[PDB]
Amino acid sequence: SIAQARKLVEQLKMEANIDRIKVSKAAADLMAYCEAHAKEDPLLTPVPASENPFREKKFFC
Amino acid sequence: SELDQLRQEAEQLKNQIRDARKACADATLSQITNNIDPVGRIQMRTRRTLRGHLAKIYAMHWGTDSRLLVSASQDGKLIIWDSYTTNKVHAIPLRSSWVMTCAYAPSGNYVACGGLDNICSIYNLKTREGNVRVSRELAGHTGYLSCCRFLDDNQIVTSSGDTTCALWDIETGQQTTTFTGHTGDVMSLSLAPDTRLFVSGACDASAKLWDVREGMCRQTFTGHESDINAICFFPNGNAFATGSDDATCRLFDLRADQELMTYSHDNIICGITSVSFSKSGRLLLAGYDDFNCNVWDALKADRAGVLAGHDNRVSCLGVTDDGMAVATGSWDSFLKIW
Amino acid sequence: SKKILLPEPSIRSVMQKYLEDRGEVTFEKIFSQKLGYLLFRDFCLKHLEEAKPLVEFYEEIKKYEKLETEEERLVCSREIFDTYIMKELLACSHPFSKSAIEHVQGHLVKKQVPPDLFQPYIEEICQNLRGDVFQKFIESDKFTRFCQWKNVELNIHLTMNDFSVHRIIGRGGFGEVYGCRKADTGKMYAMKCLDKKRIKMKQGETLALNERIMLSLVSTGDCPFIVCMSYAFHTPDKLSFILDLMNGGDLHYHLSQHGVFSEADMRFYAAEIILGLEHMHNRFVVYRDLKPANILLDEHGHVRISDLGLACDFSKKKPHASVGTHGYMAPEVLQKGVAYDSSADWFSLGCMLFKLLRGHSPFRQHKTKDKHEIDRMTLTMAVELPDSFSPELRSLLEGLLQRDVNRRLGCLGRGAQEVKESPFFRSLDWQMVFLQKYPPPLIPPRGKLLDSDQELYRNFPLTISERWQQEVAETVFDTINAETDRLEARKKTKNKQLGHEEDYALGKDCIMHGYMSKMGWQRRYFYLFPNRLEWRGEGEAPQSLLTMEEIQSVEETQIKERKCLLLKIRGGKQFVLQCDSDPELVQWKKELRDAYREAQQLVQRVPKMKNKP
Ligand SMILES: CCCn1c(CNc2cccc(C(=O)NCc3c(F)cccc3F)c2)nnc1-c1ccncn1
Repeated sequence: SIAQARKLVEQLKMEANIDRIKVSKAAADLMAYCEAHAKEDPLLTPVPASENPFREKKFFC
Repeated sequence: SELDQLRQEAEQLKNQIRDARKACADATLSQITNNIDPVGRIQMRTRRTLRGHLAKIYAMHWGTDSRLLVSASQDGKLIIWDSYTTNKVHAIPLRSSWVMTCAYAPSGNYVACGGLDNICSIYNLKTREGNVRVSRELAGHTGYLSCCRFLDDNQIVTSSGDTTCALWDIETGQQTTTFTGHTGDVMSLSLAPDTRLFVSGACDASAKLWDVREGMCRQTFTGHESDINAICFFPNGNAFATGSDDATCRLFDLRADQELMTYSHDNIICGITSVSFSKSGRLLLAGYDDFNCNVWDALKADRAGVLAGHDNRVSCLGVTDDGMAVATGSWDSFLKIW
Repeated sequence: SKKILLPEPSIRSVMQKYLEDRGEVTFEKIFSQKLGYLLFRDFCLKHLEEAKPLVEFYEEIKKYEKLETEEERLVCSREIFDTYIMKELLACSHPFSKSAIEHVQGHLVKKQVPPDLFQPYIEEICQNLRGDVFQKFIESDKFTRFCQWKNVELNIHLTMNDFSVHRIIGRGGFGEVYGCRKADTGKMYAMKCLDKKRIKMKQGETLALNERIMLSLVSTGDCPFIVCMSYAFHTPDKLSFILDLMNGGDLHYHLSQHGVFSEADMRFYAAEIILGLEHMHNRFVVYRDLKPANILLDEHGHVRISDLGLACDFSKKKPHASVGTHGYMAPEVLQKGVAYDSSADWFSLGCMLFKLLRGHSPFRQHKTKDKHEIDRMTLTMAVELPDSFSPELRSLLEGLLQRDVNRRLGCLGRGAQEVKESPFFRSLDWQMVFLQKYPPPLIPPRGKLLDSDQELYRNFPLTISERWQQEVAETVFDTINAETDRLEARKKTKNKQLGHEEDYALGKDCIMHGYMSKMGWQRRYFYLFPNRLEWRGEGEAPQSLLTMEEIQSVEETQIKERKCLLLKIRGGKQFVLQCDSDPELVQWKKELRDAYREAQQLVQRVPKMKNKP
């Protein structure tokens, strides 16, 4: 473990020096993203049954 | 002690790292989301059953076409299925019985798999001489293949019980980049949407993020109390979810450099084996060793629905790129589409 | 029913592992078995043109070994040297040492042609046969056929139904001898069938025990001059010995009809008896009951030494007890607490041969019960030699009937060779006595049930490989090979047109495969893999299985009088399995147990695969 503590120190030297953001901003954007893509999530917003391969679609290519 | 003289120094950085984050922790996602409407009882049903494997299913992965999927089983076979009809496209008998994982290349031209052979084997799905043949065996790891994902046809990333991950030039058949740091077997990896980054999750109960190109660990996320089994990227590329033996899923943010949210309940007592988000990221689907898959409101931490269709462990799942459907694989030997 | 039926070629998978675990897939071990030799022979002669000349050369030397005279050997040695030595050298096709070439040539130029002239070449042929060639043999059909044949052997369970009984031959103390044919091959044998009741009554359990043990110490090396054993087995009520058949009666019987024999006729019987005794004595057994009643005749009049029930093993622990018939025992034998070895038979032989010439034991002067006076004359009377006798005969008898072992013929020195070198036997060629070429003087005419005691008779059953393989080779071997080749050729042409299964065992990590049966019997084809046991009906792929993980244990058990494996499965569930043969049974047990213990050792190391709380 001689040079095991050496590289563990300088790994953290890197991990420490990134510029972080506030959580409220991070959560805000997460929330924003979901909201902007809710229309396009078929598990949240049903598509017509005839467009769904797993309910009523007939024609496939 | 030269090693002491750099151990407390490992602490005065591990504290400095807690500090900068605690300073950023001004609110919680649950507080920010406390206003928006609930998702409402997500009551999905089983729309297809895939029968064919003869023993436990350990892993599956959707093609980018949201139609074909590969599964991998204790029965020593990959099966590529067409979910729309239920037909099998290929049934691939493997050289080693002990496969644990499988992957589908974005192009649909290749599939990969591996297990205790410690090898990631790539299968050409369209041989010029119309056949399915092994086209490469990637050898280098000194432990078992636990997960793998193609960046493209000539590049793949692999996780392993030897504690490493690795990018491979498929042609050269070499590790173009190694990713060391983890102190326990690595169980899973997810590739960022831009495939410039990827996260990994390991039995050390930590998750890491890596620079695909520079080959370094940028950030290490902790909080779980036990093995991380599954890991999944949030669609926008700035967050990811993990599932643990500790009976919880957790959400981590890249730029906040910390955990936002924990999904658990006092009834849910066994480990998560698999996770992914729906297309919008609003839902987090997780698979359990209790035979169910729970559907969580990613934003509010509420349980939105359950998928109760399997008679043994739910071992894997995926959500189609088009968001149309979920696939659950199980130790009971069946996959179901929901 | 009666015909020998070989298992299918798929038996190779099970059988190869059985043999390999036992060290029996080596050139020495296979080459020196009769059927192994014959199958190795075909492979070299027909299917590899680099080993053709080697085996040809080998068989030509082996013919050479058996040439009777020195002149036949000058001619043949020269033919061999011409074809297999000089021509190959000129053809640059001679894979043999300079010393080999010179040993033979150096001898041949001096016209010295002993039967072992070509020994160095024998060892170098084996050297050239033993590597790549032997490996290519294993990789071929002919080893597949060896396995089929070996399978039948190691699964031999003899009963009475397997034989056909003709008529009686004699009676004895606890049982009787019979004439039998063996159904499958037709080979005629003698069946001695002693009864356990009478044995436990006379308390001669140590006797029957001795004979079976002495027989197996004797029944190797195809000796022409002892009645040898091919099998031994048991039934509810009796003990069988399947022995070499002799129909011509005994020399006691014939002495009485013919009367005393000439000096010339005794000689022939003596010659054959001496080679019998040489055989037993080289395997550390003294017969002890050498007498005319105990010598048997076949349809041509050649002789064999018969009942082994009083014979002794003198290798480890030397006998001292007086045993044998009274007018033939040795001074040492009668003496209380005195060790003796083979010396006993040499004295008895001298007694026995005098009886042929004179009608009575030398030491008996018509005394019936009185063993004592016989014994006292044995220990004082230097036997009186009639003037009728030749001086050659005289010294032979005087040599054999020495009272001290220190002097006797066949005792101090070199055994039977001292006898063979007597002037009495000086006309004989001993090679020719062995090969049975001397004409016989007489051709015979052509017209309280106990469950406890049963376990004393476990380890009685026995089959002598060497004996069984010769029976097969000389009878059914060629025709069954031809037949089961034809069977298989049509199996191939059937499968090729009925969508042949490109074998499901190939190109994976299958450990073993083969037929077995299972109730819930049902015959299915099984494939054992490192983490599971698949199985299938015919015309499909495996569509069900069992995992190494869910196997709790594997034991042998008994169903409807058969031996079958029992797997205890995780869910308190059971699984039962029949095999066709004892080797199959033994090998599945071992491989299943190996595989699940190793599989369950692995799964525990892998967090994704093992069970959780
Ligand atoms: C014409 C029959 C001569 N023969 C005897 C004679 N001995 C014999 C035949 C049948 C049963 C017993 C028997 O019960 N032996 C038990 C026994 C011993 F084992 C040792 C000493 C005394 C004794 F009574 C003994 N044993 N085998 C043969 C025989 C006959 C024809 N071909 C080949 N062998």
